[PDB]
Amino acid sequence: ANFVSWKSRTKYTITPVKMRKSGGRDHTGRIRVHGIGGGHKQRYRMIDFLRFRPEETKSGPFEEKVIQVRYDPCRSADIALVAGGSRKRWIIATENMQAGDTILNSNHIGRMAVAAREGDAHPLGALPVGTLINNVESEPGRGAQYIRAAGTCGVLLRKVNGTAIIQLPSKRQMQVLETCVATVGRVSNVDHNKRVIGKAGRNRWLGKRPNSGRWHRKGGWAGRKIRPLPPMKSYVK
Amino acid sequence: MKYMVYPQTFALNADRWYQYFTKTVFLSGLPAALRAVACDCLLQEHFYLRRRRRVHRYEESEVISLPFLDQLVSTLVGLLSPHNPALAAAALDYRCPVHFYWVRGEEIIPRGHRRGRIDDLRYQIDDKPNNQIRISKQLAEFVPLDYSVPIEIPTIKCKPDKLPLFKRQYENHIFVGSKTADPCCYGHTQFHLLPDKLRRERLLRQNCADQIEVVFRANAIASLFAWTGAQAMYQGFWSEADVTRPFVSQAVITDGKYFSFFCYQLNTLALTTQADQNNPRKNICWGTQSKPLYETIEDNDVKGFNDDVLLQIVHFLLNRPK
Amino acid sequence: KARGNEYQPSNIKRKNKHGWVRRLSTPAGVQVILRRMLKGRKSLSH
Amino acid sequence: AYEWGVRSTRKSEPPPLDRVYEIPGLEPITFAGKMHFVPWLARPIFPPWDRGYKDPRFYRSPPLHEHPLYKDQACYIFHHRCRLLEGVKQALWLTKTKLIEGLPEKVLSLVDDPRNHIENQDECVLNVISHARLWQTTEEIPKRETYCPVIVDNLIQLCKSQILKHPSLARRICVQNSTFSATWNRESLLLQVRGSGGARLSTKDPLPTIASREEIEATKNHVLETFYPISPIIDLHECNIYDVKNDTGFQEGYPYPYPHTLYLLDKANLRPHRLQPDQLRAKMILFAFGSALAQARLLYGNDAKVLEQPVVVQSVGTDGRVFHFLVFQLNTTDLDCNEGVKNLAWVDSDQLLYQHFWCLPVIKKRVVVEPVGPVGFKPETFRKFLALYLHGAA
Amino acid sequence: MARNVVYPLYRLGGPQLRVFRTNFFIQLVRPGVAQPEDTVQFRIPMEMTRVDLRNYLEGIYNVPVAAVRTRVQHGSNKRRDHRNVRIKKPDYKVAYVQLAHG
Amino acid sequence: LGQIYANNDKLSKRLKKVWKPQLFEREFYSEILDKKFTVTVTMRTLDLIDEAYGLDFYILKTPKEDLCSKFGMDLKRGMLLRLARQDPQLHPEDPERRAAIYDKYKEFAIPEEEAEWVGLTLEEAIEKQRLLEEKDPVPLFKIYVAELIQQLQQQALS
Amino acid sequence: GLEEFFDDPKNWGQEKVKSGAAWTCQQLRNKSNEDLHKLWYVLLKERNMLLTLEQEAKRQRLPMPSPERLDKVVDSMDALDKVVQEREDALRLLQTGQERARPGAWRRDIFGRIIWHKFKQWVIPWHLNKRYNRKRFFALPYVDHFLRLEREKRARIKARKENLERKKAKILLKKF
Amino acid sequence: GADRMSKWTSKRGPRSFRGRKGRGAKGIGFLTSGWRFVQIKEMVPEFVVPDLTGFKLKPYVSYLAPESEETPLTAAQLFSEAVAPAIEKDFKDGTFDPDNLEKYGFEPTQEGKLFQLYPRNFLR
RNA sequence: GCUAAACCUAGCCCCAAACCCACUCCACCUUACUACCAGACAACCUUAGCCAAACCAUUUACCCAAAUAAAGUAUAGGCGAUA
RNA sequence: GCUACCUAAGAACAGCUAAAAGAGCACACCCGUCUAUGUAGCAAAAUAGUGGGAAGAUUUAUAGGUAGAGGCGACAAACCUA
RNA sequence: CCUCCGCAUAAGCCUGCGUCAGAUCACACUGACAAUUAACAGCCCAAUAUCUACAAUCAACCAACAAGUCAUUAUUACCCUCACUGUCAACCCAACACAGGCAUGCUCAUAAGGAAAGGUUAAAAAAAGUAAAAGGAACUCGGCAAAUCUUACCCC
Ligand SMILES: [Mg+2]
Ligand SMILES: [Mg+2]
Ligand SMILES: [Mg+2]
Ligand SMILES: [Mg+2]
Ligand SMILES: [Mg+2]
Ligand SMILES: [Mg+2]
Ligand SMILES: [Mg+2]
Ligand SMILES: [Mg+2]
Ligand SMILES: [Mg+2]
Ligand SMILES: [Mg+2]
Ligand SMILES: [Mg+2]
Ligand SMILES: [Mg+2]
Ligand SMILES: [Mg+2]
Ligand SMILES: [Mg+2]
Ligand SMILES: [Mg+2]
Ligand SMILES: [Mg+2]
Ligand SMILES: [Mg+2]
Ligand SMILES: [Mg+2]
Ligand SMILES: [Mg+2]
Ligand SMILES: [Mg+2]
Repeated sequence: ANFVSWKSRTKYTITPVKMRKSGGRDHTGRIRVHGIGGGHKQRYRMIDFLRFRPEETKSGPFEEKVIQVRYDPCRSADIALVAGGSRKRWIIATENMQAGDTILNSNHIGRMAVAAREGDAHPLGALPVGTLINNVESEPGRGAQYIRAAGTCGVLLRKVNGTAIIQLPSKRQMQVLETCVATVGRVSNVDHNKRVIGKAGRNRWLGKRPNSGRWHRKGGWAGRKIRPLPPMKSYVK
Repeated sequence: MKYMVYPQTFALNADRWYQYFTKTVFLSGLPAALRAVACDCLLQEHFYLRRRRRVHRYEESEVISLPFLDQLVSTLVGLLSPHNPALAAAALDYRCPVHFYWVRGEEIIPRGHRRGRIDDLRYQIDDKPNNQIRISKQLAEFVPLDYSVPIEIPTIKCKPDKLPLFKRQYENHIFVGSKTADPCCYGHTQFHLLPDKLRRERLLRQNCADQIEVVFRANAIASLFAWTGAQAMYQGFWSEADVTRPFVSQAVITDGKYFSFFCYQLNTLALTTQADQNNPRKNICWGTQSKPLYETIEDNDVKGFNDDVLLQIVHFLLNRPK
Repeated sequence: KARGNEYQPSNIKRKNKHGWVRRLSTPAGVQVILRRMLKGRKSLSH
Repeated sequence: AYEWGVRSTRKSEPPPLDRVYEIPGLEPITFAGKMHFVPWLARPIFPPWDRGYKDPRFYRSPPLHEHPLYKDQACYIFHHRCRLLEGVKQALWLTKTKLIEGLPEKVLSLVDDPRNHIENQDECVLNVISHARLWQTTEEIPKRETYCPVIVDNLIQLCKSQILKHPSLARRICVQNSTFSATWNRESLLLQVRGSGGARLSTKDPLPTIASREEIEATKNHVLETFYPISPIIDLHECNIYDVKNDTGFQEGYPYPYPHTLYLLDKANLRPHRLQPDQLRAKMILFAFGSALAQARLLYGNDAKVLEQPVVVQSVGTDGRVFHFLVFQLNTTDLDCNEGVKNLAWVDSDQLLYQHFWCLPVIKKRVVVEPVGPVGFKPETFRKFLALYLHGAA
Repeated sequence: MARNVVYPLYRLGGPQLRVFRTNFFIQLVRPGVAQPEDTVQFRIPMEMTRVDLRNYLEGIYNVPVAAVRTRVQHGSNKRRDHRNVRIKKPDYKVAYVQLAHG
Repeated sequence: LGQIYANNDKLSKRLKKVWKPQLFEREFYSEILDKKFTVTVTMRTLDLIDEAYGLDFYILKTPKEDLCSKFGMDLKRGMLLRLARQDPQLHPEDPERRAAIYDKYKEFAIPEEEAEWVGLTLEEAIEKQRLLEEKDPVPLFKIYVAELIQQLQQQALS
Repeated sequence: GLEEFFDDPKNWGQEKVKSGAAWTCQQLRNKSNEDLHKLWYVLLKERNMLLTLEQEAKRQRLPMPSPERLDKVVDSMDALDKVVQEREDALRLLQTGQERARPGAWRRDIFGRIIWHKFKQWVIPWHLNKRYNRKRFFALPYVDHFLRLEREKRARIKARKENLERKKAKILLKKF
Repeated sequence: GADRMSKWTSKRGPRSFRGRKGRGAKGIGFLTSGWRFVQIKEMVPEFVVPDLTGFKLKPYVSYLAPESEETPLTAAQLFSEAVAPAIEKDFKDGTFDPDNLEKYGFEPTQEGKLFQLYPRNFLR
């Protein structure tokens, strides 16, 4: 096969970039994932998952105006066009993010905790114990990989040493350094799990090919399994 | 399948062939502030307007000569609207199409499953004059319907396809520049700029001095026959119900420097074989040889402004309906 | 339905599929051309 | 952070170097002498190559810092494709301008008088609309890229038909393909306006001033509005390779040197490619400022001063259905500070000429609901168009 | 122009491509169909350009030439010999030269 | 690459087995060439170098069939040429060390003409010979000028 | 003009037009370069006339008056080409010592045959040329068996030709 | 199936295939902008045709001509008939410098020449 | 008496001997048989199975460096087939 | 180059109901329920009539991809050149 | 008298009902001689950086969801021309002058395009229709077919 990935662009932009679907096929052309194929043509709106990203030639905490809250085909969350200085970028909208707003991106860890306003990005050492948090990093400066889907929130449960422990939406505890940045609140579209597809055709519009007709006998894996909760996952060496 | 006819053509003696296809007799001749404004129009596009991009000479006929022509038409229509009160209500168009479709003559299909069968020879002129002024009332009639003209139309002993002419099958359009619901259906003066392929310099390099006037005449005959026949068919005249009054229109064709002036009079649309079996009406096209408007434009001044070429532009535009 | 019309010709496909450059692009295709020169064929590729 | 561009799309490193190049004293044996690659010999190190001669179709430009007009300070450039985030008030900050709602009473009064109207005016403008939107081409529904300049040209000619009544419309011309340039400082920021596209109503007579010197000095108390956190230069090309020269667009001695009305068109067939109304008004404001500044710098020098003779430039901006009208008065060229005399701009925004056009009959339930033609005509909008056209000669 | 010879590459700013002894050989052919009075029909090689037929006729024969058009005429491959192997009638170039000066 | 019998049992399955060496990346210093080399080696090469008392001794004593390395034989050629030319680039400022390390390995000194071809494969040797025998052609003008002059010398003698 | 594409009008339909001997290569060697250039154009105009006449003879289904004229003009220009090429070859061999005008090299191929690659003219060098580096001037080790089979076929054909040679000789000695 | 025995010409294949293949005429220019063709005069072959007024050589030779033995011209003959007089007449006078053969005609390099014999840069 | 029938020569087979084949011009790895442009990728891995063992599962001759002879011997091998 | 599924960028869908539709009637178009004819046939699966769908998980043109110890499958052990 | 065709483009094919001469269902076969002419179509473009949130649907109102097909600027570089190629036919894929397959635009209603009967007779059996007294599913596995145009209900 000849499969070049569309993920080729090297410069951040807010322009929607033309994507190329895969069909569930690898770079060898063979199916690796079953069930993927043929939805509506979708364009990619690049998301900046690093909220504390000062503009070139600037240094510290900075504010950005929320201009638009838009629909994203590529995720289950809404996205927010925000702008500060001479830069516009896409971020993940919080639950009550409205257009014309002002949000703060901060890197300051004070002696006191801050009154956590929803939508604002603060360090986990600046956040109070018990704050509903979204978009968290595992290392300082890695960017947000966790708590990103719609309506998802995690909880700051304990600030100990230079570490901040959190509850991930699978109810799993995760320990990181306090200098990691986390947005406050819940991700938008909190009723996304109450959507009704209603239609096999709507699933094909979302790009989900139907399930296989072959009957499979259930195995030993199949019954209900009450496992203990996994131990806390640490990213602090 | 119809022959595409291009008024602005590279083919030699296309005036004679177009005279056959349209049944036209060509007859040589015709049936201070203005100077300052014309010289301003030339020097605005040649010296003053600072151009960011270097103008290559392949682009000159589209960057310099075209804006000079429609600026000149706009200014000389606005300034002569006092003297001619119809030019105030006239409709000035910039690069609008003028289509005409007609049938003239028969052939017998030479090969294939349709061999031996009568086929009409259909032609379609597709034109886009640079400017065109369309009045709401028809102009006067130059010469009377049933004029004589002991001159005789050219004939060809050869298929129309030999003067490079090709066939295609597309939409048959008959348009004057606007639709049939436009109140301004009649035509006044058309303004044409010959393209960069058909320049005097190239037509001297390719041993076609004889054909400098040919392309002027051919563009005139094809363009004015197309616009004037379109007007007649907008009034509801065709080959089996011919024109009861003569339809006229004039045209200035230019290369940027040299200008020629033409007047056409459609007296017939009966160009098919059955309608032209005993038709004595012949369409007429009067015209003049090309003349330079200026000599050279040296920095900030026109050397050889010929006020006669302008007085002819002024008189054409000063033609009015009765 | 009725069979036999399985060849739907397309010159781009016939040159991309069984042409000289594809043949030389694989070593096995090189041996296909070598096998045909040894047999003495007048049409080594398409 | 996440970095854009995946490894499989990023170009690969060359193969690791043959070990014979690390063994000192050895002359490696390569395929350079065979003039063709061989898989069983060392890969040579070819020296860098240059053509030596200049081939225009294979040119390679110098690095950006080695360009002659390269400056370490940034000049922020507004051109015809800049779309301001904050729009009108960003333009007002960038041009040091006070906005006044509506057009001047001097202008709206030139047509309040009823001998300055056109004969059968409403039907003539309806014919212009119908020709632009229905009768223009062989296509059933003409597109915006055709109908918008057609409607503007035909409105200009319909207004130009009043040379019977006013024999001072003969000192005008409508220039296309004209480009102006103007550069100014603004809170230690270097801004440039490169104005291109549209029509320039060029006249021999300067437009008369609108506000008295008492109103001009009364502008010294309006604080320009700021829009934190947005930088005043959010959507202007940050250029580093630029020149600073004023340009009216016309070499010296042009017969029609004064800007009267800039005609700006939003012709794009697609709504994302069309400007929002606020952005279009902002573009008109900065273009009128650029023309006025270029005139002031041409005639009065590169000095910074409150202008003894203010410079008036108008602009009409449209997409073919909605119109906006602007009159701009340059009262100063001392712009680096936000305090003192401000410029003035009278804006009549969002003036419909017609609500809708039906190019085909609307036949619902076999009865013609909507007839063909314009829906919701506004002769007040046309009267404002004529007033701006007859400003200066009526 | 010439057949079956390598042409020297031209780099911008270089000498004129000059041929001294051309191996281009043409035939004046009677037209099969009716043609205008200014048209002369030729059979020319496949590698001869209309710019070079004009230059050839104006340099060697001093014929003023106004227009040149060319087409490629296909020869039949339908005919078969006694071995059922198709015999190819060749392909040639036809050129229509419209004379100058009337 | 070989086969085996399941559990040392000839009446069991014959299966395919590949036995690979333990490969170690390590750095070596060559005294003759004065350069550190990072080479993937086996624990065998390490002892074979310990028994040789040095990397240079291992390279210069071990022949091709036991070196089993194009890198090893190119190293042997470079080392053997630095020795043949008494290269004054080995420690250029310090000829006493240069002489001492050259005297330590004097026993492997071969002529330079027989050292330029050590470790060359046949394709590299064919290219070497072609490059040294290239010889752009001489003009027959010069040839016939020499001929005319020799015959005119004979005529001038007569 | 075109009257030079046709013959003399008094020769039209004369069923035989006499001629003269074709130019011999030694006579063309006696003449100089400029005269050989002019004679090339004289012979070129004659060949164009003769080819025109032969095509019109085919058109009218009549014999060409004398085809030996066309054959002899082709021989004359072949001899002229030979003379000019010999003069250039002699000067090239004198001045550069190279025996061919176009550069080239003996190279191998993707098929294992040894070929005379004639060089092409390029503006960029070969290491930067795309298409040139796509071409393979080397045979990978799967070509040697086909080379051996090709040699064996050539040996099977030669042995056949030489056995028949001897069989034919014995049949001749049987008759005589 | 398709015909794989006839010659592949530009008459076969789709539009793109037909326009991209030609018939072997050499190029006389390049393509730029809107598929616009720029003809370069120096890439157009110029026919160097001599004056034929006063020329005594006709296309055929008279049959009353003496037969001549064929003698292909060699580099030895060219040396003996072109530069050998100069070299002999300069040696007998005694002014042959064996380093300046450039005066006798020798071209050291073929670069800088308009008609280079190797590699050949001139048409027939 | 129709259809027919007859026919000796193309050539071929096995050996012997002997080391076989590549630049008229031009074109040809791109869609080969294409005058003419910024690249670069690059070769090396034990055959297996039919079959025989009257199934099959370890096993089951495959030129490897002039004849002969030692010798179907020593050896090997579900100590069987066989080697 | 058939077909199964996919990628890229395309195209088509009259009229009526209701205007909300993997909505109904209904062409073109896609399929193939039932019957008759045909059964070395027009056809190595067709014809005539009758039918299912026909703005949709639709139909379809072009180029590309996945290859046999495999691929692909809304599982018929379907389809991967009669 | 039929017209469910047709005329173009695309794809495919590659001289395959043009002229002359000639033989042996009924007279598109063989050889020769000719022809398709560019404006339609193909064949495109200097670099580096930089820019590009606001569907389409008559785009207006209006409602959406599955969230979409069309945009630059700055600074260097840049003189020159109308080359090359496709263009025919009764045609392609199905072994065939095959009742099959075959994309798009117009005409879809004809100005294009075509012919169901070699001549006769008028038996059976068979095919395709049309009409049929009285009856009206009695037929048959079954209202299959045909004709009408039509109710209610199980199981899945
Ligand atoms: Mg979404
Ligand atoms: Mg998705
Ligand atoms: Mg499921
Ligand atoms: Mg299931
Ligand atoms: Mg067995
Ligand atoms: Mg047995
Ligand atoms: Mg439906
Ligand atoms: Mg339905
Ligand atoms: Mg399926
Ligand atoms: Mg099942
Ligand atoms: Mg089953
Ligand atoms: Mg074109
Ligand atoms: Mg045709
Ligand atoms: Mg008919
Ligand atoms: Mg019949
Ligand atoms: Mg019968
Ligand atoms: Mg009955
Ligand atoms: Mg009943
Ligand atoms: Mg019964
Ligand atoms: Mg039934």
